[PDB]
Amino acid sequence: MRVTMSLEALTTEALAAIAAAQDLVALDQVRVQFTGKKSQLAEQSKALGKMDPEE
Repeated sequence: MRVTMSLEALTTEALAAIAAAQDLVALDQVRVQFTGKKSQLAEQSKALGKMDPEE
């Protein structure tokens, strides 16, 4: 998934994907598509630092 337009809904989806990962290799798979590797946190961090002096 990727289309979750809510920060709180992103966390509970991330925490549920972490608790479901039953392998160490699958744990990095949860982390890759949820952190910096063009995930939803990376796109939100790039948009928040594009046109937001006070925002």
